Amino acid sequence: ASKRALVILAKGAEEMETVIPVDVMRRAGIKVTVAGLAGKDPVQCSRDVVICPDASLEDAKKEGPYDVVVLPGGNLGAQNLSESAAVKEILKEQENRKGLIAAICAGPTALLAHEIGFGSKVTTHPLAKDKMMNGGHYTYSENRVEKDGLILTSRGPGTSFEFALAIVEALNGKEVAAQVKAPLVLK
Amino acid sequence: ASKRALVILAKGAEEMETVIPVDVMRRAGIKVTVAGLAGKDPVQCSRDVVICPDASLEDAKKEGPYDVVVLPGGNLGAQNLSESAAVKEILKEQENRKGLIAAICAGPTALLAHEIGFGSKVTTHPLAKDKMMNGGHYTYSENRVEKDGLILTSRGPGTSFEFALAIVEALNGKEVAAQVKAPLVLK
Ligand SMILES: *[C@@]1(=O)C(=O)N([C][C]C2=[C][C]=[C][C]=[C]2)C2=[C][C]=C(F)[C]=C21
Ligand SMILES: *[C@@]1(=O)C(=O)N([C][C]C2=[C][C]=[C][C]=[C]2)C2=[C][C]=C(F)[C]=C21
Ligand SMILES: [Cl-]
Ligand SMILES: [Cl-]
Repeated sequence: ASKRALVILAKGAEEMETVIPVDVMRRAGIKVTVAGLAGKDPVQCSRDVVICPDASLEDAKKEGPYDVVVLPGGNLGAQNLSESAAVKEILKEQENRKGLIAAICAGPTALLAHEIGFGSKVTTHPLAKDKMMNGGHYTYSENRVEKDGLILTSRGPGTSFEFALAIVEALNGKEVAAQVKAPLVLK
Repeated sequence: ASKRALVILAKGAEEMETVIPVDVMRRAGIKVTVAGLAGKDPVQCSRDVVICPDASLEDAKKEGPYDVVVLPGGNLGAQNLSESAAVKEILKEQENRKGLIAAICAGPTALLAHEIGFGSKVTTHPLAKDKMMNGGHYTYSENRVEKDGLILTSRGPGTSFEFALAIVEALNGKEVAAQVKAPLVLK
């Protein structure tokens, strides 16, 4: 049976960090739900790209649980994720059930906000390090992608393909990740 | 004064190849118009990401001309661009006025369809080479980004950052491209 991904899309999300994982995961045969934090309406991303979510978060939650919950970055998107009681509940449920959580750029700071995966080795965007490390709840890494058990983190738009393919490898295996990678013309 | 970019968005466009250049160009302070080929309505991309264009092509044309016209790939998106009389007219005008034209993945095959930039060195996605080379109107390159004067081409999702930054360098210079690049966490 196919694996399922929930991508939580908030105003101010980094659109590259949203679209790259959604696209790459669909290439891998993952069933991806782009879920709007604020409802069903189109979402204005950080660089003004407007994306129409597949569903509201409220609705997508009802079709859970998911094999991965994906948190894009963007400072303002991550703040919105960080402030959301609905995200808190989703992430706590996912952690509790030992499901994967993946977050990129400023996205990992939402893990801090919601007290998720304390003790993990994580990375973030370099500019988000101090926020992530407030209280020393995680151990910091400069790896482009960091995976510490069920906590998978990455750094920025330029690591989005690696992040996405790490998600694919985690859910569908190395061979599928390699197959999906080759047509992308990655360096 | 700020440079201006027209990104032509058709059904079946590769969403990564659309969003990466739009975002990176906006980071560079370029005024970018995402123009829907079919009108003002949301566009269903190749991997089902739905993007709301800033304007119809019809409307965006009226605010021309642009310092660059950008053609994303995706096989079906490129076919739609290739079949469009409106795109033909836009590209001929751009070529005639010696403005930049940039196309990625299968996007360059629209240049062939509309008889644009014959004689140029070009690249495409590897799977789009034979289509592009039908009649030997161009010279083929395996460079990740190829720029032959005002014809700028690239290969796939994995070359989208390089493609975008090449556009930025062409319009705004090497120093701006370097400044925009550094926060992206590119390899
Ligand atoms: C990335 O998508 C993101 O989340 N970034 C924000 C990092 C940050 C900046 C200031 C304070 C806290 C966090 C970010 C920045 C730059 C970039 F290119 C991508 C991203
Ligand atoms: C890319 O975005 C694109 O346009 N691709 C289509 C290439 C092509 C395939 C078959 C026949 C003609 C052209 C393509 C393919 C794979 C990929 F990963 C990205 C793109
Ligand atoms: Cl940001
Ligand atoms: Cl395609």
